[PDB]
Amino acid sequence: QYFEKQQIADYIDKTFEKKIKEWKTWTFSSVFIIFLPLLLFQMLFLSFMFSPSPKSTSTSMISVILRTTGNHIFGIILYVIGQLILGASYHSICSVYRQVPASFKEQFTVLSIPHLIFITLNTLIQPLFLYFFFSIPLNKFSLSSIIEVCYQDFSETIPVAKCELEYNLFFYLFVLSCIGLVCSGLFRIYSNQEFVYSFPKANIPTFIQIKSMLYNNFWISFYTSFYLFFLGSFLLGILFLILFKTFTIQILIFSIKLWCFTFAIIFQNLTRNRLFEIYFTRGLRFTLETFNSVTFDSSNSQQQQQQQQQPQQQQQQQQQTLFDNKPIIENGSIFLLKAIYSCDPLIQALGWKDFLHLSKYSQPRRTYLYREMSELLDQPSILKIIRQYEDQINDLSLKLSCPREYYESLNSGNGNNIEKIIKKTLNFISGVKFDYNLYECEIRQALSNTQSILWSIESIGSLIVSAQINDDRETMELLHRYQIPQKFLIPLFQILALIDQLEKDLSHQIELDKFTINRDYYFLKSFSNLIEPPLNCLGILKTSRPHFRIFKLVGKNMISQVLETIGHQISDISFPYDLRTTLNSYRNGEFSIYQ
Amino acid sequence: MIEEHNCFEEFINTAAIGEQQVYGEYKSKLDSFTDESKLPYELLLERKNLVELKISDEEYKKSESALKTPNPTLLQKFQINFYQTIESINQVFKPSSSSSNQSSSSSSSNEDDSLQNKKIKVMSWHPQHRLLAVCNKNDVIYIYYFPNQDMYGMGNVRPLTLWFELQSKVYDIQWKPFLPYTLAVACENGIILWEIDISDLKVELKRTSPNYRINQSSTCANILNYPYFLSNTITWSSNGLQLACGSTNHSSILLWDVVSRVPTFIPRYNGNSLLVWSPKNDYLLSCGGKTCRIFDISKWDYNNKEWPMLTNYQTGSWNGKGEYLAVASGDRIQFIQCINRAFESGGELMYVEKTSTYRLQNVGGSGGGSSSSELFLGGHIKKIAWSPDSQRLAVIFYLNSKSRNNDTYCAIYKIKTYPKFSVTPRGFIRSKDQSIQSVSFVPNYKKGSLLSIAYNDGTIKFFPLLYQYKQ
Repeated sequence: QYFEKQQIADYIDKTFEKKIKEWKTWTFSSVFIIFLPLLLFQMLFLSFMFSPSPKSTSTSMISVILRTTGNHIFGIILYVIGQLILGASYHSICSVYRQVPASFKEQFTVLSIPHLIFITLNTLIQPLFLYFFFSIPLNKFSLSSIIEVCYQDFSETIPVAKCELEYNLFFYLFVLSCIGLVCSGLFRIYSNQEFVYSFPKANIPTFIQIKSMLYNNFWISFYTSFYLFFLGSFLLGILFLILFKTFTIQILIFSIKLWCFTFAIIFQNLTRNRLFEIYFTRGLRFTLETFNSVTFDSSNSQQQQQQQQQPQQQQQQQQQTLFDNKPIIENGSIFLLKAIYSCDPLIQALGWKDFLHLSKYSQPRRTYLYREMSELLDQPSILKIIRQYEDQINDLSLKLSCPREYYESLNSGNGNNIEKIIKKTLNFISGVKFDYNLYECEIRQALSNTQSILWSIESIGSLIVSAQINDDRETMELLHRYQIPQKFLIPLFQILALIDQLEKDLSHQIELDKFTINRDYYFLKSFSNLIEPPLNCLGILKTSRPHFRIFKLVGKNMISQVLETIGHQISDISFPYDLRTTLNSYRNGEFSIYQ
Repeated sequence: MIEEHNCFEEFINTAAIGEQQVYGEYKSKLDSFTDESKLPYELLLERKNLVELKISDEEYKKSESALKTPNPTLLQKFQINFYQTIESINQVFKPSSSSSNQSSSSSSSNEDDSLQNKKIKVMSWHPQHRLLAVCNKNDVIYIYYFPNQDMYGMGNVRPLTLWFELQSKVYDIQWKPFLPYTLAVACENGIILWEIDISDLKVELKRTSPNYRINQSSTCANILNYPYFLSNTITWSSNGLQLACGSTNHSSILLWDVVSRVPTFIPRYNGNSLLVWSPKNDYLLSCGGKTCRIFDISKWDYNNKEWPMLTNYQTGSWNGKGEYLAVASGDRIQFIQCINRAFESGGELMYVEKTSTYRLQNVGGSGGGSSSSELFLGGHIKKIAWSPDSQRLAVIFYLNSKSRNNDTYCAIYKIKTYPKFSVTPRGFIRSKDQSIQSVSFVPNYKKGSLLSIAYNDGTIKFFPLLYQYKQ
């Protein structure tokens, strides 16, 4: 039959979100397929390291492990279920879109229901993990806050067992260290935004990424567990010199177990969370192959011989798609276009991250999109992807050209002592003014999300340049005929002028404060080995200015890369008069990063 | 198989003897002269334009307010000494290398010292615009701007003089290919990025910039340090947004996002002794110990292919389209076609030229009292450079144990890449017993290729290679 132009669209919708939902659920599964073996190795290692040493019967290492774990199987199942639940409630708070708070109120009042579910599940499950680890060794722990101490009173001629009532030292140590685990884990996630996914800046294969992540998580867990452990044991040890005037060596032997258990819990949470980041920030590919394919993972051997029979294979494939009741899809680009036009910021960031793989490294996908313009089709997908970039420069511009006086009049038309204590204590502990301007916060809210726009800027310039580099002419005269160099440079000049303006306007608000000379506590940071891999490829940056450099150094580079390849074919006639001066500054190289 | 070519051995009979010099390539030759009054007019005119650049041996004498590091606290000096204690423990837990080979492992430490002790360390051109950055003995960098497309008038050009407290022991320097102006400088403190303004290079625009009333510059020294990675070599991406960094002591490439200032680590056993990115393409040369690799940057693999090398040193250059790669180590230059079908096979070998330690017999005419100086040439290669036009390769040597003048000569080859690949020597550039530190071509020269040569005495000199184009 025909299919209608709308039935073909409907088939492409019911294929596109299906393949995305299958990808989202497969990718979620792949994290646990890697995390559960790593967990089992750690639980086996801890079940060995905190077994008492066996007597000299030749019982194998495996038969000792099966006899410690065999008594604990239900607790191991509960522990794995808790690690699955804290993976699901972590994934339920993950984003690509960032939110900046304009004040210390929103950092707690904007926490939507999944964040409150994540907080409550951590507050309940991280103490239960610590209790299970204290339940593995044959030294019985107790959660009684009191113990009966039966000492033998040799003042009588029958030595009476005399039972007097001590407070359980190890219960108060356990409660204080449960609070230490929950508060440090939650503070880090909401202060560093370890739910906004950091996309890797290079296509390094996931086995090397995971090898790096496990090494970085090892040291970061080692020093964070060490500081919680030594600060807790030192403050609590001073309490024993005050109250009991005696230092019982059993405290040290409990403390050395406590550190190994807080270390394990911190490493397990960091390894779970950063495996989601690696697996969801992995570049997808949007082609007719990846969407129309059936996963038939078995026939690999027969590819070699078929090259010489092309037209009869095309006729047989047409007879096959009729038997499949599939429409043909002549537009090989449609699934990349639907990724770019996606109302899911993870799918759009992956769409632009595939348009960036097309534009630099995928010549046959480029030559397809180039010919999509010489086939004189009603609206070619290059111009449709340029529109979602024109749209996204306007969608950013209208949130930067918003006057300061709107925000400062909003501050004119809208507890207390505890909050002023908390702020003054946080500024002291953190090396941050938790003292805010709304205008500088929402310029940061706009700019700190721009990683889609930085990749569309990289990609359209890379695609234009990846016509001229082939010794090609057809694509170059098509690019000029559709005014594609102009449409890449006009909005990019205009929003760069706005950002060479707003860096000056906010410069007068940026005191070189003699403490913003950021000694970012190098004592604690380098007495730890917390040589942090620098926060998440834009964390919460402490000012607007580093975001202005991040936009300008992409834009001013991609302009130079187009003009130093094609800027002698572009006539200034094809620009607005206001941009003819701007075009010549950029053509002559007469520009820098900072005015 | 591909054979060992000695095409260098035929043309040794062109190497200017005694008080002769060779002043440039002319009508596809490198003929020799004692005197510049006897040059062809076409080359004499170019040599009246091409001013010799004498660099200063000076120290940048520290002023009062220069941005001194916040003198590391008693606890940061404890942290440095404590990490040096942990690393000296890790140098005991590193398996001790076979010191039986000291006689071929004391060279590189003295190659490093020889770099730091010279008047000129490193010189680096921008690949499109005529900017020459040069590092002196004292880690002062002089940047020369050259507006004139034929270099007329240059006799009073004052260089932009870049120095900073952490600019100490410079090892390597590369410009960012695309603008705005950015210079990467590898040092003992990591890497400096000078992010540079136009008004410190065009003094004319320093009348029209609004900062003129304040006289201040926006030229700023940013820093890409990762702790305990010493950058011994650096190269920028084919799109200007990333920097690939190499160390002789670390088994990794350190690859930076220069926009968001984030480091990434790519595993490289035997370390990095050389890095070179393809000037238009997603391909990186990495040499380390006695292997070279060519990486596909779309995947960060090298198809398991390791290219073998003769010495622990390597030098290399792509051509101006980045289709081909030259790599030299020992008596030899390997020429690889990277861009073909061959990239699935990790690039293919096309040619092997062989600079052995060959000999002249000086053809003694009847002046029967003159010293019969046995000249020897070629041997171990010190640097190669390919021209932007892809038609020339410039090659300099180390001192062979037969010849005192073996680094006073630059060997020039002509290359053709289509319809078949070939190399043909042309002769030897020499000035009168000045020994060479480094070589580079100059960007966007019309009349053929323009070669710049840096000498151990503090001079950079120019040698036009005038191409006989046809009408």
